[PDB]
Amino acid sequence: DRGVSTFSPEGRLFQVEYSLEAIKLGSTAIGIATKEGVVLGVEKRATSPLLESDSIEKIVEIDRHIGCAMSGLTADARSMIEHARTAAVTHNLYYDEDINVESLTQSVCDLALRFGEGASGEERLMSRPFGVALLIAGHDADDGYQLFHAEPSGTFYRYNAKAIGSGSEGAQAELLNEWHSSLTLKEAELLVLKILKQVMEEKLDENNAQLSCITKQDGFKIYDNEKTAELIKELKEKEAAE
Amino acid sequence: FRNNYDGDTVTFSPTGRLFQVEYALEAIKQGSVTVGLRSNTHAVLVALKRNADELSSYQKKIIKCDEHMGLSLAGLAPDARVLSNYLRQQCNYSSLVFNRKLAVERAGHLLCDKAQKNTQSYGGRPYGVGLLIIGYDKSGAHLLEFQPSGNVTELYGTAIGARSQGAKTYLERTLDTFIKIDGNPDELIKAGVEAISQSLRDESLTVDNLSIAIVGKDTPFTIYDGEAVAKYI
Amino acid sequence: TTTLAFRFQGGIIVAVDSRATAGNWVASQTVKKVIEINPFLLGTMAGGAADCQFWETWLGSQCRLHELREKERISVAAASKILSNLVYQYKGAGLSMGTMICGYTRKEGPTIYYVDSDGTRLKGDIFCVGSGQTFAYGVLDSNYKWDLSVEDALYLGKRSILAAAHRDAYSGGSVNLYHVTEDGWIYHGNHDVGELFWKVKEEEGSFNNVIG
Amino acid sequence: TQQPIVTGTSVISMKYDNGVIIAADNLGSYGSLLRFNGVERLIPVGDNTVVGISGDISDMQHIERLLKDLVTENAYDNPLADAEEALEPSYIFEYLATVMYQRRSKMNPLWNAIIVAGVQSNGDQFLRYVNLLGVTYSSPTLATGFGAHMANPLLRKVVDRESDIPKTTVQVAEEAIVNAMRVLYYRDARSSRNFSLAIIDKNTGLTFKKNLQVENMKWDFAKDIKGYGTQKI
Amino acid sequence: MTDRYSFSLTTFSPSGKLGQIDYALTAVKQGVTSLGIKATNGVVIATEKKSSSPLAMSETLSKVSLLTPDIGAVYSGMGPDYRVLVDKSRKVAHTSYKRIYGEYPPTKLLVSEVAKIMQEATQSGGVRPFGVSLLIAGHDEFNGFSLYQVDPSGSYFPWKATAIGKGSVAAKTFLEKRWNDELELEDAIHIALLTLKESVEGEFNGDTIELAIIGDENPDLLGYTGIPTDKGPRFRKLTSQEINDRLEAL
Amino acid sequence: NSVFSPDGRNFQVEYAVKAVENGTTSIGIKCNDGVVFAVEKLITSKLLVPQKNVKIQVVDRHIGCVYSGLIPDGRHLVNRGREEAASFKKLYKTPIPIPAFADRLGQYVQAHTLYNSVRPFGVSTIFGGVDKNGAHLYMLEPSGSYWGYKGAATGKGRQSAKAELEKLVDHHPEGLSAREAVKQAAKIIYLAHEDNKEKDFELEISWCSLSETNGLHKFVKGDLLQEAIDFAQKEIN
Amino acid sequence: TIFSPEGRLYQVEYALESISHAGTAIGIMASDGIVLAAERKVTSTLLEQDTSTEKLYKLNDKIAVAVAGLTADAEILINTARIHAQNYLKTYNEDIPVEILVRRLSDIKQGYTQHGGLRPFGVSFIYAGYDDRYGYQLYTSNPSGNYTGWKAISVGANTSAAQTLLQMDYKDDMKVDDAIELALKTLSKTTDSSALTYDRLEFATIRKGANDGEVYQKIFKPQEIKDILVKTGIT
Amino acid sequence: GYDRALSIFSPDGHIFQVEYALEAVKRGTCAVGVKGKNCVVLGCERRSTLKLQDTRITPSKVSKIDSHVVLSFSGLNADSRILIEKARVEAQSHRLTLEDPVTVEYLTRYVAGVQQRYTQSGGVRPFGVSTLIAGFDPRDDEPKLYQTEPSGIYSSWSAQTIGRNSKTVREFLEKNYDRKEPPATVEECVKLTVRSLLEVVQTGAKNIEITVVKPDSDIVALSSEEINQYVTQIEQEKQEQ
Ligand SMILES: Cc1ccccc1CCC(=O)N[C@H](C(=O)N[C@@H](CCc1ccccc1)C(=O)NCc1ccccc1Cl)[C@@H](C)O
Ligand SMILES: [Mg+2]
Ligand SMILES: [Mg+2]
Repeated sequence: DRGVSTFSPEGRLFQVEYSLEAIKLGSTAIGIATKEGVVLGVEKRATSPLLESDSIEKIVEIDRHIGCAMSGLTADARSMIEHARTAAVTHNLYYDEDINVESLTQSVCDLALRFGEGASGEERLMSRPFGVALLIAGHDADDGYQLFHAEPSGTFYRYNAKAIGSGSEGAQAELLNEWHSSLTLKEAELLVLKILKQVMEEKLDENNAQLSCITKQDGFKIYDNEKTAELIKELKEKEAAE
Repeated sequence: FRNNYDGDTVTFSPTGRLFQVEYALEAIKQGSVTVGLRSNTHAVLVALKRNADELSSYQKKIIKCDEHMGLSLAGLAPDARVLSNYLRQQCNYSSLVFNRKLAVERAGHLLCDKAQKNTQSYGGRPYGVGLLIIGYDKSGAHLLEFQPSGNVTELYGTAIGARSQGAKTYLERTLDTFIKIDGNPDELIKAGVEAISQSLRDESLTVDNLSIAIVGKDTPFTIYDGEAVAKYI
Repeated sequence: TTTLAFRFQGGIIVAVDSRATAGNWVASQTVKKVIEINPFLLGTMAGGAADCQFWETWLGSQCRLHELREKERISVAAASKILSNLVYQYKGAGLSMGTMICGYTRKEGPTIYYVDSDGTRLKGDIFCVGSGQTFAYGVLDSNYKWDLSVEDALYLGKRSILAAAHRDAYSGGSVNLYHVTEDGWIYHGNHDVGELFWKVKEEEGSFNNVIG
Repeated sequence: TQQPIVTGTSVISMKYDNGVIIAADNLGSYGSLLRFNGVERLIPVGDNTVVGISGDISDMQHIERLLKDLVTENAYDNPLADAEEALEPSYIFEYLATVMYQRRSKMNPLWNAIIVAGVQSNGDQFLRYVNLLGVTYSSPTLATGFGAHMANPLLRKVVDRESDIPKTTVQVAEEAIVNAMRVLYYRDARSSRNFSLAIIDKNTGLTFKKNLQVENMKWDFAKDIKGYGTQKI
Repeated sequence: MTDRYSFSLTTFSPSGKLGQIDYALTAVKQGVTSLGIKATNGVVIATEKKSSSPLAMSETLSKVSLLTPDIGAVYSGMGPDYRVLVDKSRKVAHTSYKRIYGEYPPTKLLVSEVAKIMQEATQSGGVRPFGVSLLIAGHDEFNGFSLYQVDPSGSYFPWKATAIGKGSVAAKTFLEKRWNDELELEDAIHIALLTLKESVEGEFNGDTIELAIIGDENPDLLGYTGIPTDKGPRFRKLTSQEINDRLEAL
Repeated sequence: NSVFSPDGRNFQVEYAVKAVENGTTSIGIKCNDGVVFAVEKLITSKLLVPQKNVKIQVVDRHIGCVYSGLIPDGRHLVNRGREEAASFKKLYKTPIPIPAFADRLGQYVQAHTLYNSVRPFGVSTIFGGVDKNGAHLYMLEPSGSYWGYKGAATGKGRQSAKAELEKLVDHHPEGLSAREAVKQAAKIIYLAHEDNKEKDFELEISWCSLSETNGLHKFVKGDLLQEAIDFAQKEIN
Repeated sequence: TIFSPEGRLYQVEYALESISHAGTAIGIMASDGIVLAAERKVTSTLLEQDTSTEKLYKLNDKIAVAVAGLTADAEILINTARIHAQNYLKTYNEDIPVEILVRRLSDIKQGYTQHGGLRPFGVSFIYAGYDDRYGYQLYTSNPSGNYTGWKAISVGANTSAAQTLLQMDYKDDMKVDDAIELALKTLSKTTDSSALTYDRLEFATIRKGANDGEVYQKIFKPQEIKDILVKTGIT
Repeated sequence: GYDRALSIFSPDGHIFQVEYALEAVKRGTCAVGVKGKNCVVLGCERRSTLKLQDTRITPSKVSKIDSHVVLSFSGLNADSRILIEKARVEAQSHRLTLEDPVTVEYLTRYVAGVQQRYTQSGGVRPFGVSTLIAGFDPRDDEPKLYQTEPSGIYSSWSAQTIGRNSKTVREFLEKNYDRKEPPATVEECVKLTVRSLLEVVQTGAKNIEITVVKPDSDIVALSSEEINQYVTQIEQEKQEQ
């Protein structure tokens, strides 16, 4: 244990790789982009039955047109959300418009880079990389509905669908089979609920899993517990008939 | 000899080697292939974009620096962002202060000097990205190769990244032919797509796979992706 | 400039003129002296146009940030205090602003705060602000009653700005009208003093120092 | 805060068909003391540019050193420093205009009025003005201080608009400059009889003429002037 | 350019030892003997001038130093560490005291300031403790005569008599046998000389020994007359000849 | 770096010298009114553009620098030398004397052998020019050590280069012109390349001469270069 | 300043370890006063007793500390504590309440425990003070920055043995004279030396101004310790 | 001056220093909090080892952050004071700028951020502390209880416990706490809180301390005598079968 920004002989950054391991230990979060909106769903994973589950905030609003789901060391995500919200509001202040989803993501990934000490060139005010990944969903006029995966490595990919957290290997293979360009928002809602149901230890209900979407018309919405419950019914009845 | 001598960039090995730098060099070889080449009138970047998944975007390898200059990346992508932003600033400063387009050669020297400082400072790491820089300035077409050791060399053609040794040998073989593709953008690009093919254990190069860029005598630096590259496959 | 806001039985009336000046030169007759911060929050502008525009636009940003952070609309008390506190940091540097923050929340009811560049911040039911303030006050105060109908209270606001637009060289153009309720800001139109004056004279029989 | 001490008076200039002409006298004034007599206020930069400076002479000497350092700096790691990447008039100008504007913005101006004269590498005439406020403008004729009031009207009788430039020879232009210098010597109490003149031609290159003198002066009519009204003898 | 040891180099060991302070004290132990004896009307500090070469000129290197007109110091351990400590001690007497109260610090407080300077070298990042122990002898109006020891850790103790360095245990023993509270200064000087002879290998004379006293005021050393309340330094370095004079009836 | 070995050595600096030895060979020759600098440029591939990866660097107007080892470390040193030469000229008006400049670089290179947070430079630098009192040529090692030279060489071909240089000093004790010294530099680089005959090379020459360049640093190009190449090709066979 | 896999602070533990070798210091709180007694670290006949204070320090007119650990570390902290008391006096025109002073000092120690890579202060304090809110108070602070209040307490060597003896003989309705006795008896029983004589002790009280209505700190001169040592029957 | 990284990632993905900070909490005295229908009760154990303490003056574990919000903790006592001070400052600052006292969630979110920050800053170690924050939002009657840990994670709980043997008392609370029938009033809420401690304390004289929080800034400590009567009735009732 010598340095925090040391390369291995293979040419990988040690600490960056290990932070990616921390994300694998987190709750599952799934996002699906359609032409009618982008759905974001998460596993809540209460550590005890006395935990009040609705105090678990793994889906957060960034701006009316941008929301995000988190997985990993979730406390690390606060300052990332704060930066995202500031960047979006600041952009609207400077430019009388909504920030592009891609631009917002690039901003959050710039912030992710600022670990180390100073790095002979600029300045760094963080001792370690973030231990958390983000799924960033939104709409803008140029590129429509968008899903990005923001990693503590400072890279980000656009996805048609994406799973992060402890169940991500199984969920991603599932998403590979189920996703098609013609999906409705209702079909996406059901798929997220289905694939979470598969990978979760506990039995999925309206208290241990949470749903949200972002549509151009209504913006970013976190579905309340009554609405998801009714969508769970609909999934139970759909699968049981096949 | 490799044991206690690779903990930082501030230590020489008993051979006189800097292992952290050599390890950073190793991240370039891990990168997806990109090719650069030029004639007297134009310079072309060709890059094989890589996806994480079949559900994912293919990540960009080409960055515009000014109207007359841009680069392609192989290695750590966030490092390319840091270095291209610096280059965009140097390009900008030159225009604003001197009303002068930055010479591609000077861009090379500035990148070199920047990389160097990170091969000698405790607490920092070297850059882990290779870059190919094309541009058209007051002395015509130019291609550069940047290694994060700080070595920058001017070349008629080159390739960096995984399996790039094929493309390089190809270009070395075709030298006398492509150097003379003057006044013909489409032929020069064709020869670039030709070159990147000698670096495929991968497959067929698709419309999602391929990224091309051009700059030249009467062409600003321009990036082609998606449907706009189909006519070269 | 003339701006006013008053509280009555049925909420808040906000009314402003639309004249911009530089010295004696009339710069514009169609300027927006109300900023809609959110569906329940309004700001009025008097003094330096830039100072007002810039900082009340900024205020909107800070208010939106509160919504995201706390998952709730910002109180009128707190929105005004943000602007009050910023302006107080700048004290003596020459900022020039006379401002009212008007709106509704569940906890507060309809609320008006006056905030100026001296750093003064006051809660109250009736404020007139700007070079035309005294003229607006004259008409408003002598016809104000708590129990005014919505239609009457809107008219009193309208009539008070017209009064100031008439007498104050630095007011004029048009009246912009707003009503603030439970669900609250509703726009009640732009009213060009060109037509409004003659109309009001005709229908009301007032303005008798005027010929024709 | 700051005030000029030792000063130089007009710098006058015009475009002719193939280049530019610029002149300034050799005086360094100290208020109303004609203190220094061998002052060169024309500064060649390379062989395509002359910079003419009026105002505070200490600031002029500072600007000389900036110009010389700029030639040094441009030659660094630049194999084309005496060809394609030689300093252009427009580069030198933009640089100075940047310095002038920054210095005025910091409330610490360079107390000067400057004319950059020369020929671009494409053969185009370059003539531009910048002063202590960072104000810049270009014209077929340019002059500073008294020259603005007295030389311009004479020079504008020759080149009144853009289209007059192809019509104007070195001989005609120089004749007009030399004459305007005489007029300035008649009416400017801070002027000198000795001046330098430089021509920058697209075919001839740079001709720098030192130790020129106002000749052909009319003074004979002075003898007939008696008293200030009524006096007859 | 920049320090990469912004942490303490003196740290606690599992058993509670502060290693670097212990090791500094070992360096003091190998040092040439120095000592101090307090009398009723004076203090004497003494030490041996162990010369590095006979080509060297031992008068150009004083181990006994004036700190204020009424305060002197001697040491055992690393000479160069002493030299710089004396500079800082002289300076701190002025900056922290004389420039404030227009008079020189009393002995205990100056000792207190020196101790602080040594303590800091024990806690600050990137430094080793000082490799010295000081004996500081002084006078001041309200505390009379005093003698202090200061160690690498920053500890100080008031002594009637003590010794430090090489043969310190035997010398402390010889001093317990000889000291009493009725000693005049000349008696204390005599004991200082005797105690020092056991610790000294080679020649023992006014050229190889270094001795100074804190006695009464020397108006002849002041440099000026006319202000009656200014009476002169109490610190006095004894000459070679003065030492030899006392070694004859030894 | 800041670490002395039990017998007074600095292993890190000794290791830095190894990076230098691994470098391309470069030389300098002091003639009767100036100095000449030559360097071996390895042609890795036909793709390298000829004449277009210039190694020799100018400092101010009257100084040339060449180095072997880690090329970027050399550029870093030349940047510093340029700041150092500008600072001198700004205050003292006169262009920096070559010995003055030598010490500037020396002190800078030496500073990088004082601190644990820094590595020594991985270059040796041969530099010089003409000043108020004649020609001067210098060589500067990773330790900061530097002396004046009659002739100097560094890098892989150093031993054979030094042998050739030593012969010239014996056969011409009475000075030796700038025009000859250029020819002879091309020769010595060609002879030094013998080691690396597996890969092809390119020759770069610069000179600063009182009579031939008017005391300014100037790259040898065109016919003068070709004449020097022909001489070296001739005398190798 | 880093954590062990056990969740312990190495350097803090080792500082605490170092303190358990320092001379024992005892504090006892009675209804009409406080007692502070401490054992000097084995010395010499030649130590100047009359001008020596290695263990007992005055913080202001109403507060004192007994030290166990490095004296030089303690002087650093004492000096800042003295300054802190005067700042409070200047700000409020009232003497600093004892807890407020103790908390601040304990916070300074805590800091070294959490940031900066410096070693902790190898010091434990017993604070003996009076104010008009809690009357007589006794507190303790160690290198961790933790602090606690006590009716009777010891620090340094043999704290375990001294603590048991105090637990045995202590009673709430004690007078100061009874507390003087208890402290000296306890030190006598826990000493690692032949006899507890005057030359090996520092002793102090905080009473009621001899006869006034005020509070008085008596720091015992050597002679007085010798006298009080005979009175209690240890000669 | 010193900002070297001490909190870093392990090969398996954990931050060792944060994990070891949790260990420091594990060994600290137990603390518990349960919420009634119209109150929240906070209980803490005091160790047996030393009982010659002055209870008038010794810092207690329950601290008022503002007049409507309390904080208790388990772990390093000295570390807790830093968090309590910053939280108190933030409380006044919030009253100053928003003209309203903090909500319990706001105060918790703030304390948790401070904790988080000390896990990603050079030259600082994480807080060896976990906290229970409880009270009532201004003009609200719905009781609030939150838990924070060294990582900076926070959440709300009907009832929760931290410190040594918290596993046992959590197990007790999981069995005895009914969500649809929460302790109807103060008395039965206090009783359940004392019962849960009695699983771990083993004489529990003045060894148990209690604080009750009610709506509108009504916060009171309980005395020895008042606690005694609870412990007495508990073991007397729970004997017959
Ligand atoms: C402050 C400054 C610095 C440098 C140069 C100029 C200036 C002042 C520029 C000005 O006077 N602008 C006018 C202005 O603010 N006018 C004021 C009245 C004059 C004044 C009063 C007090 C301070 C400064 C200026 C106005 O119309 N104000 C009404 C108004 C109009 C539009 C939006 C908001 C508001 Cl409040 C605009 C309209 O061009
Ligand atoms: Mg009007
Ligand atoms: Mg050599």
